[PDB]
Parts: sequence; C-alpha cells; structure tokens
Amino acid sequence: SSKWLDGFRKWYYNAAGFNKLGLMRDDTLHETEDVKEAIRRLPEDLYNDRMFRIKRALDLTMRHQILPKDQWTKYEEDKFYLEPYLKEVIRERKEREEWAKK
Amino acid sequence: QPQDLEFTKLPNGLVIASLENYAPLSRIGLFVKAGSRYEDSNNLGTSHLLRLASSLTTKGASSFKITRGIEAVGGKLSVTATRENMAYTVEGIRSDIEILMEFLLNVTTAPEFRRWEVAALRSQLKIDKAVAFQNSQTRIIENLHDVAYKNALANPLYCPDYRMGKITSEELHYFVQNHFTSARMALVGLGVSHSVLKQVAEQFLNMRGGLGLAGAKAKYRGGEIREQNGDNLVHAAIVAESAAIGNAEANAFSVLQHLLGAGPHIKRGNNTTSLLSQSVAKGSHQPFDVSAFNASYSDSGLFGIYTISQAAAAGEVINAAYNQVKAVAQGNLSSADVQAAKNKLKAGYLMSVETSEGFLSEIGSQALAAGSYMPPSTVLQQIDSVADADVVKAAKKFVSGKKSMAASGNLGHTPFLDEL
Amino acid sequence: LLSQSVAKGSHQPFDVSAFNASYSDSGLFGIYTISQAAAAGEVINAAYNQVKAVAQGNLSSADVQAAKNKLKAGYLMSVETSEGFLSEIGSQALAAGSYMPPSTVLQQIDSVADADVVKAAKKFVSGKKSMAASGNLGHTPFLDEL
Amino acid sequence: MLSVAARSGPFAPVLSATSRGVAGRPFLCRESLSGQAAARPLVATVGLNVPASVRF
Amino acid sequence: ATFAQALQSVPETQVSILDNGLRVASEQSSHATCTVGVWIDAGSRYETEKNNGAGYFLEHLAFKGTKNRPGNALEKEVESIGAHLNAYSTREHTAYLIKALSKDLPKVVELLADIVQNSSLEDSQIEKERDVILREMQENDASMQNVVFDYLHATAFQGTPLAQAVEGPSENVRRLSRTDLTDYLNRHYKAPRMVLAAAGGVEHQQLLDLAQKHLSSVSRVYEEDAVPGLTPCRFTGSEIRHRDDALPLAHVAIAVEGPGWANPDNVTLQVANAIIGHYDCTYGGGVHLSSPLASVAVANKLCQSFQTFNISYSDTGLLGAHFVCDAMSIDDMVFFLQGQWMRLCTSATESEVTRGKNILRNALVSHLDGTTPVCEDIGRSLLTYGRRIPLAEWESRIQEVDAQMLRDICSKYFYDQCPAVAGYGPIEQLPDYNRIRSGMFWLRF
Repeated sequence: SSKWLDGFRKWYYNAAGFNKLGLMRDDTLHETEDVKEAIRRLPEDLYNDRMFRIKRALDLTMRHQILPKDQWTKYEEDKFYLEPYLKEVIRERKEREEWAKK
Repeated sequence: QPQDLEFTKLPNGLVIASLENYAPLSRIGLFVKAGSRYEDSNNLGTSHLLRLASSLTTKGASSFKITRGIEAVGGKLSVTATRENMAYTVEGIRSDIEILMEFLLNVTTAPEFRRWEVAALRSQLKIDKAVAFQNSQTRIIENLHDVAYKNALANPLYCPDYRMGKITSEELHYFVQNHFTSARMALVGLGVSHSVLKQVAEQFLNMRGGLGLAGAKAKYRGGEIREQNGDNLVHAAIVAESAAIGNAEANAFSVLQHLLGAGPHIKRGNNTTSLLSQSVAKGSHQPFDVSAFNASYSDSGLFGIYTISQAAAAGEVINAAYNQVKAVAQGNLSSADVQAAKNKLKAGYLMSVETSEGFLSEIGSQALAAGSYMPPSTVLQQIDSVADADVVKAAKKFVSGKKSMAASGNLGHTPFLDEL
Repeated sequence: LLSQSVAKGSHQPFDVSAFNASYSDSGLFGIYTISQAAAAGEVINAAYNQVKAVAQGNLSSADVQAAKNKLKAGYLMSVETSEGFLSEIGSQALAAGSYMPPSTVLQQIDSVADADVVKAAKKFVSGKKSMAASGNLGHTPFLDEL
Repeated sequence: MLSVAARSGPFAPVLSATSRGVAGRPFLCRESLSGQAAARPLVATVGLNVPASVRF
Repeated sequence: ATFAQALQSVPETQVSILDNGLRVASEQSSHATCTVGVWIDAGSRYETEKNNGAGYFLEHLAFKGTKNRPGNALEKEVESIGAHLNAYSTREHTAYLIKALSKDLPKVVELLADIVQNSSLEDSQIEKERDVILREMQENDASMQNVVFDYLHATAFQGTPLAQAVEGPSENVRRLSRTDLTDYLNRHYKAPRMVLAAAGGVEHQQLLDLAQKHLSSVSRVYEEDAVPGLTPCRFTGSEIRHRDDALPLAHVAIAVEGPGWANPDNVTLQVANAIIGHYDCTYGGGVHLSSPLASVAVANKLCQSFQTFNISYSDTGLLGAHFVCDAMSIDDMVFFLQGQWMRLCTSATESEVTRGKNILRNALVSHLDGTTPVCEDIGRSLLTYGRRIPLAEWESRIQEVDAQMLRDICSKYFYDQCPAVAGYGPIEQLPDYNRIRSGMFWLRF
C-alpha cells in the first residue's frame, strides 16, 4: 500500500532533521535566482513568518540544540506554501526559455 | 469595397461592430464604459493602474507571453482614458488578427491581477504621472474637474499622490468585476469582418452580465483651486456647466466653442477671426494663448475659457475674453462667423473621422453613448441645424451658470469669481 | 454645546472645537471638526445646527457666564508663563502700542453680554463661509449642502 | 486679548510656528503658444510599445 | 484578404507632370477630408552661410502676407473654410500643408498658389517675426532632442551645408532683410523642385486643371543661369559634448553615416532600427520587452528613453540612437547599445529579423493610414525617391531582408566605422571617443 511509502517519507523527514529546527518543507531550499524570484512573491505575513523560522533555525543551530517534541513540525502540519509560487516561476522560466529557443 | 458599417447588438446588451475597409492594418478596439468617473473615494486612482495594467499576467496568457506576442506579431496594444469611458485598442498585421484579438480579450475579460506585478507597477504609476504632468495644461484640467463636480466626475483621471502604494489587487478585481461588463462595454473593429468578431464575442466575451454601479449623476460644485507653480505663464480656465452628449444644446455649445476658437489653424499665425483672440489682442500687447474649452460628457458638460499668459497682465486677457463672451451673450455676433464656426466644427469632426484610430474612437464613443451608429453626413446636418440664437442662449447659460476656476502660476493679478 | 450636539447624534470618536483667529484687519471664526470618514456629515451638520441654535438664541446665561470665566482663565493661562507674558505684551506694544492691565481685560470680558454673542452667531451664520477638509472625503458634506 | 495664545488656546502651536534657532519648454512667443490650450478634454493614452499621448 | 492582396487593393498613386516642370500627385480614397500640400526641395543644404535661416523665415512669413490677399485675409479665407495649415521644414525639404474639406478645393488650391509664389514680405512683419524667431530660438533650447540633433548635425558634417541647422544662428537671422529673402524665394522656390499633393476625395483631373489654372506659370528658369547643384556632404566622424551639469537628465546621441535616400540599404537598416527598438519611461512592457537594450535598460533602470533614428538625406545618412539617461548610467547605456549593435552586426537571429520586419511593416502601414502622412510621403517620395514607391514595393524589399543580408549590410555600415557623438547634459560618464571607437569593433569577432 501507500502507507509504507508514507512511513518512509516520515522516516526521511525525521532523518533529514529540518523538522527538528522549527522549519517546514520550503524553508530549507537553495535560494538561487528562481527561488529568489519566487521568494519575492509571498505576502508579508508569510514572508516574515518564514524569516522568523529561518532566524530561529539559525539561532538554535548556533546554540547546537533542537526544539522539543511538541515544538517540532509534524508531517501533517507541514504546508507546501512556496509551491504555488515556485511552480509558476518555474513554468514562467520554461516559457521564457521556450521563447529564447524560438 | 467599403460596403457598410455592420452594427448589431448581442441580446445580453453588447454592441458589436465591424467595418471592412480592405485595410492592411487591422484595428480592434474594445470600449468599456468604466473611466475614472465610476469609482468613489475609497477606490480612488485604480483606473490609472487598470490603464497601466495592459501587460500584466492574464488567465491563459502570461505577461512575457503577452509582451512578446504583441510586439512579435508587430502591432500595438494601447489604452485611451477619457474620464467617462476607457478603450483598449490594438492595431496589427491583417494576416494574424486572431492572436491580437484574443490577446486583448484576455486583457479585458479574464485578468488575474497578481499582487507582485501591481507592486512592480506602483513605481510605474509615479513615473507615468511625473512624465505626463510636465505638460502644464493637464494639471489645470485635472484641478478643473476636481473643482467643478461634487462626486462621480470629480475623481482625477491620473492617480492621486497617496494611492500609489495603496491600490490593491482586490480593489482592481472589484473594479473589473463590477464595471467591466459585456452589457456595459462595446467591441468595434476596423478592417476586420463581422464573423470572427461575433465568434470571439460568443467565445470569450459574453460571460459578464452584472452592470455594477452606474455613477452618482455628477452634481456641479463650483469654486476655485488656485495653486502657484513659479512659471512665468499663468494658466487659468473659467468654466460653467453646459448640456450633455445627446441633448439639443451640446451641438450649439460646440458651435460656440469653435466660434470663440479652439484650434491653431494657421500654425504660428495670429488666429485672427476667432473672437477671443480678436478681443484679447484689441487691448493686450502681451503674448497670450486664449481659447474656448468644451468638455462634453453624458451627464453634464463643461464650457469654458482657457487663458495662458504672462503673469503681469492676467487680468487684462481674462477680463477681455470674458467681456467677449459677455458681448456674444447679448447677440453681438455675425452669421458669417456662425457659418465659419459651423464649417470649423464640421472640419473638426472630419478631422476626428479621417484617421482610423480616430474613426475607431468615434465609432466606440457613438457605440457606448447611443448603441446605434449615426452617420457623419447626419452629423453635418445636425451641426448645420444649429440656429444663430442657440449659441446666444448657450453663452447666456455660460454667463448665468455658476462659475468654476482652475489657475496656476504667479497669481498676483489673476482675477476671481467676484471680479468676473 | 458643539460637543453635546454632536455627541447626541454620533458615537464614533471625534473632536469638535471652535477656533477664533483675529488679525489686525480681518479675522476668522469657525468650527474645526475631526471625525471619522463615515459619520463626518452628521458631525458637521449637527455642529452647524448647534451654531444655528445659538444664532436663533437658545442660550443659557449661566453657560455664557461659564464661557466668560473660561475666557478669563484661558487669558490668565496665556499670562502666567513668562514667554507667554512676553508674547502678550510684545503683541500689545506691537499692534495696539498700549498695555491694558489684565484686570482691565477681565472687565472687558465681563462687560461682554449675551446679545453680542447672539449678534456674532448671526453674523457667522449669515456671512460667506470657507471650508478646508482633508481625509477620505466620501461622506464629507459640501458648503452648499450645509 | 491682543496676543496669539490668548485668542485660541490649543491652536497657538498651529497658528504660531516657533523655530528654535539654537539649542534650549517655457513658451516665450505668442505665435509659438498657439496649441497649448485645451480644445477637447482629458484623454490619457498609455501604450505597450508606444509612448504617452494626450488628445486635446 | 491577406497582406499582399490588401496592398494590391490599396488605391494607386497618380502622378502627372505639368507644363512648367511641376509634379502633381494624388492618392484617391474614401475620406471626406482633403489635404493639399506643396513640397519644395529647399532646406538647409541648398542655402549658403550668408543666408542661413531663410527657409525658417519664409515658412514663418508665407502665411502672414500675400500680394493677392494681404494681412489677415489669408486667416479670414482659411477659417471661413476650416482648414489647418501646418508648415514643417527639414534640412533639405520644406513644405506648406493644408487640411480642409473636399468641396472647398477650388478655394484651397488658389490659396496655396497665393502662399508660395505671391507672398509679399512686409518689413514690419520681417521685424516682428525676427523677434518671434529669436524668442522661439530662446525657447527651443529647453527642449533637448532638437538641440541634440542639431549638435549631431554640426559635429557629423563639417565645412559642408548639413552643419547649418534649420533655425539659423542669431547673427544670421538678425542679418536677414527683404532682398535676401526674395533672392532665396526667387532662386529656390522653383516649380521643377515643387510637388503638389492630395490624399482623398480628389480627382486628378481636378488637380491637373486647377494647378494649370492657378499654380502654373511658376518660374522654371533661373535668373543669371545660376543653377544650384547638389553636393555629397562629407561625413566627419567627430564628437561634441556640451556639459551642462545643472540640467537633470543627460541627452546623448550616437550616430554613424547611413545610406542616403535612394539606396536599397535603407529598408535593411530601418529593419535593424526596429530590432534595436524605441523606448520611453511610459512604455508599459516592463522587463518582458522584446528589444534587448530596452529589457536590460529597464532591468537596471539605466535610461529614461532611447529613440533610434535613420535620418536619411540625399547622398548621406545619420543612423544611430538618442538616449536620455541619468548621469551615472551613460557608460552602461553606451556599452549595452554598442553591444546590441554589434550583436545585430555579428549574430542576428531569424526570429529577430522577422520581429523587426513585422514592426517595420506595421509602422509603415500605420504611418500611411492618415491623410497628412500620406501627403507627407507622397510629397517627400516625389521629391526624393523619384516616385511614390507603392507600399507593396516597400513590402517586397522588407520581405527580401533576412539575417545574412541584414548582418552583411549592418557590418558594412555600423561595424568599425567612425561615430558622431553628441550630448547636452551631465556628460562626465560618457566614455571618450577612443573608448567609443574601441566599442565600435568586437574582439570576439
């Protein structure tokens, strides 16, 4: 079934360990030109919430400890918030490279 | 080969129109009746951002796709912002009319209005206003319309200084979802036949049916905004309420406007037999520029006197021009000059007719105002039916109406409504 | 009376005052209303109807005496600071050129009676007006609408 | 009476601007001016690849 | 109907020669208006330095005075009809247009006959319009585009009459009298150098009969057998830089000599001008604009505008771009514009060629929409090209342009040829002429 794959994804979440330092799925991405052009697109509350989560992850990795078990971000509490902007940025850059091909 | 201007109304309430000129340039103009007069004080200046939002991301066509598509097909997409009604005109190559027409349809009927593109366009609003206000006259006309109406025509056509940084995507979507309606707008075409225009109107245009807010009747206010600018030339304009488009007095007010003179006919000439430039130059040796000013809308028009002068003798040119209109309000006029005014108005209407951009604007304005086309020969007949006493009645209505004044420059000798 | 006759009809936060500014040739008297943008028409029309009630003469002589004591006390607040006293005799010696005593100013304010207040309210409501406004202006009334 | 703060109480800082200085084309021709007036009202054109034009 | 059938269904140009060497040309259409016009092959090239501003003086002075109808009687007879009267002059060709209704052309052609050979030049009108021309030349200095093009015409052509602007210098207009102006009118306003023009509601038999009736018997012979001749103006690649730091915006224009009028290279370099593109800050295309210099210009906010120009005169051309920028961004704008010119000369793609072909095709039909640029191109084409070139023939010579021909003709005219550089702003971050010439060739080639 798919519950073995969901258990493997939960085990990969807890083995990647960026649920330990208060982060969701899209705070850990490499900020290239596409991720920066998508990171400008968010509303101000989500942008400041992402920057507070990044600052708390930087602070607690500097102090070398982690959040507790209640303060960890769960897999069901994970929101893929950057994905409807990043899919639009990736599709727009694909259309731009298609017009550069033409 | 120009057989007829086909003109019919779709049963939702849409005007569709097309003319086959067998023209190598195809010009399709959409004409919404949502200018800068249909918003209120809460949504001020969003018509400027909707005017600048021709190249944003739409549904089914991106911003990069729409910019590369319009200027790689070859034509233009541009707007026209009269305070009553707005126009989205597109000109282009006749071989590929369809991509341009669906591109303007995706501009109008299904926008997206993304927040980051509006935040990018907020600086372009300030840049477009700071370039467009280098003309001194449009500030006077904007202050004139701010003075001479109470609400629902007193909103400025350009955006105010504070709303740049405040106009939201929810505000633009509310303005589009209320006031961009198929029962409200029209779609006219030059060089394009009726069949593909009716197919596009059935395809992507006949969705909206809710007419939205219809305005608030544009009540007259009257007063003065008199700012100072530091230029040597004062720009002043004294204006009263006149009749609306479709009445029996707007033609007489336009005959009176071309009787007092509004056009530089002989370029770098005296503009001699116009009555205002006659009666100012009888008394003043100063450099000046005096003209009439007719601003006709669908609710109540605005007829007035425009003076540009040096600031040391503003009272002489303003009082001489107003004494000329007080002279013509008593019937002191010649019927040969009324015939010259009528021929100047017929010439000015055919100047509006003769270019296909101007023909597209005239067909769109007649389509939004009336819903049926009126031929220019009947326009010449209606101008020729203006009596000699009707412009005396129009000057009497201008004198007896409540005044309104917009002026800017050094204001040491500029007179007031008590002195006029 | 402005604050009572505005607050009897309005419930939003506001500030209705009247201000006087008399220069050497001509002066201004008027109503300054700070309101929210929705109820400002009711605020301005209720304040103008209150000054209409003063102009027809709906007045209490104890309230006129309280106005006289308020003006005498406010002039003593202007006197009691040394920069205010220097400004007071600087404006007196500048414009008038003579220094009245503050007790003589109190005698003039006590000499002002009710019929002069009725006459000045009639003069303000019958004179030509001028209005300056700033804010969201969708419910701000015009001068012809007053 | 004859003062600035004695007339209006709270309005003395807004009608008395204190200042602590220390710490405590021009169209020059009549024939060239023919065309700068307003024949027809405010029309604004903003294009995609054409510049701004005002029809008067 | 397609583009080729639409241009074949464009109505034809009728051109006939009158008895005195006049050209009369009409384009009949369905407009109720008619513009009559007269185009004279006289400008700043055909005058010498003794009489510089005589063309501007005569284009001011032909309307206020007439031997037949003196004073303001021209203004009476014009505003009793409703005609407008434009009068534009260039460095080689001057004109007198009109704009009236189709029923009034017997009065109109008689009035345009009374303008150009019967203009009385009153001396009080000469003194008053002398004061008008000095105040207009004082007011023209605030506009920067015309004085930057005048500076480029001064610095590109030296010792030759394309240096002289159409305004004329202040000494050379205060030193103009009646006899020098009527010498210029008696020598340069000749009917072999004259074409009448019409654009709709017009029969050519009516124009031939009316121009035979009124505007015939005009000169045709020079006085002392003193025939002027056209000379090729020497293009000197030079520079000029009027540094005025108090003006807020720098107007810098770089041009190189282009083909002239009669070459078929002109369709190729106006295609290249369409690929380079035009810009102003009111352009709403943004970062997604197809012109590459415009997209990097609004990507780094370097310029407020650039206009590319192909100003072609007989035997010669200026061909370049006028950009207005701020003071800090000039060197980046010269680097990106010479990089875009060198990319168009070195590696031009067929997508760019069909984009510039479509932009030039749209601009050529959008100019020839209206009746007054139909009259402008019929008078200018009857003076320059020898006929009005039909727009199907311009369509054909646009259609033969591809990437290899565009790259070869661009590499002939732009690649490593000496620029003419003009500027009238904060001109400190303009590079010097050796750096501009070093940018004019690519080491990557």
